[PDB]
Amino acid sequence: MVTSEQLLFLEAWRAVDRAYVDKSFNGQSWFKLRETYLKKEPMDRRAQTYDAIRKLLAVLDDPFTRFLEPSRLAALRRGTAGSVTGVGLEITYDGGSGKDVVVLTPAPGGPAEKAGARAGDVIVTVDGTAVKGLSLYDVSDLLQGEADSQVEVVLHAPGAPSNTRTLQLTRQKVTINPVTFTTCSNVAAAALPPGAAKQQLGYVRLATFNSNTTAAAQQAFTELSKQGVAGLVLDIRNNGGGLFPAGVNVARMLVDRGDLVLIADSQGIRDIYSADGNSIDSATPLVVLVNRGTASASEVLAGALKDSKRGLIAGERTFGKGLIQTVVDLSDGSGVAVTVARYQTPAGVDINKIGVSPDVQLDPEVLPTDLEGVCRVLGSDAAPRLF
Repeated sequence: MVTSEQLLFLEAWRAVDRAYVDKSFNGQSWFKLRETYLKKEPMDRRAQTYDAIRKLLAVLDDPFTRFLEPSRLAALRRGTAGSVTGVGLEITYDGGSGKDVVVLTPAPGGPAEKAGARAGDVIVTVDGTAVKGLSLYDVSDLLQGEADSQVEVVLHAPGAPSNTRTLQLTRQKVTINPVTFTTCSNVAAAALPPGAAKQQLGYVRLATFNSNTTAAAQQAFTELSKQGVAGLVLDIRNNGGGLFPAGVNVARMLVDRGDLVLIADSQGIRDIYSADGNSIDSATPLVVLVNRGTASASEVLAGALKDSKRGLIAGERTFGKGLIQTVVDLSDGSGVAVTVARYQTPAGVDINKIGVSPDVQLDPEVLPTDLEGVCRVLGSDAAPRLF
């Protein structure tokens, strides 16, 4: 009893049937839905088939698992770093039923940031258009405009739905500097590891994972190692993640041996990344600063450092953003955006759920990120007890 529509619809259910990270399918029977859908859903034109697929998708309750019509799967292939400007915002969906779009993290030194926008903030409206239930690609499309434009954005601090802040922001192309680093001298007793033969700390700010990150980090650890600093301070607060291989890369710069990250699903581990025995410094004491703005590849890195005992985790519990998606192409040029995998720390911890918890519960905001500032605080009498 075959149709062109049914076939397409089945490709879409299959993709999912076969790739979805959770084989309990939001506790639905994926196979029975198939039946139900072929039976009760109108698939007389492709448009209708598209709708049924969409419907089908939503039962899952995974905002990252979405259908892509051929236009977006074009528009989406590569290209938005270009002549397209935004407001230094990095967005994602909320905690439980995350209908909500939140600021993952605001681009450091970005117009949104320099305006009061913080990690955890809920995005209420962009230009008057509510954003709940909306795609990220869609939301980005509202955020995006051109150079010199403006856009008003209304947020609210998490849990404070009334606590509403409106932000009129000026569109600017925002490059995030991957890394910053310095040596801090005359560091205060309280912030120095226990065995410190020298009142120096190497501080490294690692703000994002990108194409430049690896080279910039190699630089920092190299130089700092040379300086013979007493301890290391890796600050990955408010760092959304980004390039995963860059995360491994840095992890392999500090960890000489051991697993770093596990990639798993419903069914068990799919992949594993381990150290290569090539670190830069596997020996200087290291404290890693994190906060709730630490996500994804930055959390992978946190868990690697932690589970390896390479370093202490200081600050506050990270994002809990551990899902990996992908796009499965349909025969007619459309696509299915699906979560196919999840990150786990070497110890078996599920990133997505739990997040990476600190060893040294600290008051995360203690340190600034600007260099001068950072050393001062560290040289202060009130310096934080990092280790």
